[PDB]
Amino acid sequence: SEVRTIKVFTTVDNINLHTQVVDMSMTYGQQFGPTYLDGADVTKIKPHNSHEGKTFYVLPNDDTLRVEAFEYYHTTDPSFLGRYMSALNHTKKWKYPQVNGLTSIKWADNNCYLATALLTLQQIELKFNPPALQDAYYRARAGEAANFCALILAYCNKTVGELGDVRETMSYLFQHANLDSCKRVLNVVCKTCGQQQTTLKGVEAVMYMGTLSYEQFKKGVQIPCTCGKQATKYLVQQESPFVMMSAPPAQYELKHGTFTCASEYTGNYQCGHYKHITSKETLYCIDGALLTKSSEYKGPITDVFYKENSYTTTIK
Ligand SMILES: Cc1ccc(NC2CNC2)cc1C(=O)N[C@H](C)c1cccc(-c2ccc(CN[C@@H]3CCOC3)s2)c1
Ligand SMILES: [Zn+2]
Repeated sequence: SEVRTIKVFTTVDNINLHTQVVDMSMTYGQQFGPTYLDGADVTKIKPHNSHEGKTFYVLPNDDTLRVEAFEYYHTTDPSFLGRYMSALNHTKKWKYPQVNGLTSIKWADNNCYLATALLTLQQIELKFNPPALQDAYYRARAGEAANFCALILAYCNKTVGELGDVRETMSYLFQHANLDSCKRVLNVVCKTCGQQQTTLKGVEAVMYMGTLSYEQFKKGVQIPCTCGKQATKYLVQQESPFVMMSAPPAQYELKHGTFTCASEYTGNYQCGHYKHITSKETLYCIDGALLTKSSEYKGPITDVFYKENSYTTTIK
């Protein structure tokens, strides 16, 4: 039969595009392997006339693409791009509305934990290592968080419609960002066993699991010592742009101006709902596209963020 072809662009980073000639008789999958147009899988679909000019994503099948893919995503997981494209198909459909001057996500596909995380990332200082995140992030701040959310699902290995832990999610994001300059100095004191001082750098220097109160952490928190007689851990020094204090959800009261933002989780383990509370002129509770405003907030808080620069204890 007659041979008909169009020119298109393949890519892995939608930054470097390589001109290709495709045969309409054959499916895209036969010609380039797995292929995706805006997350849409066209691997088993024959080319149309409309497809001409358009940019398709493909798996790296040569050293050039593998090098290009690694530079953009700081990863070599063969499934990665398929998952990022799979998530993207769904994420584009979501509506991201600007709520209180910050981009958020109207609820769908259990996206409540992402919206919450996304609002958090707009309020704190974070330089992502991989250009893929840097780039999607910049656009996410502008009001187009589709790719940023898609990349987050691909990076966090989550499937659309599956709920996720906001702390676990942010832990992954920090692991892929520049926190090398972050430093923490915790002193532990036992009446029996003495004082032991430890230094934490990187993610371990901004996240903490067991209290929501930054001030409590500074005053000191009781922890079980090796001996079996309880000992007190307290914060001696903190160099970081923020800190994340996390604990199992409990009834907490947030006062205006004493924090940056918290994550409220209501419901049972792994099947709850997430709401975002921010401190500005007054307290702001952001639930999807819904916004509530109040002077005082009492709810089951599980994560609190606090902007910080340099802090040193006045203890001893
Ligand atoms: C949503 C989700 C997805 C995946 C995972 N898995 C990964 C963590 N490592 C693997 C966890 C999560 C989770 O539920 N994240 C909340 C903050 C949380 C964290 C810790 C404990 C609890 C609760 C225990 C009992 C409860 C009943 N409800 C309370 C009782 C008082 O107020 C509300 S919640 C919840
Ligand atoms: Zn001890």
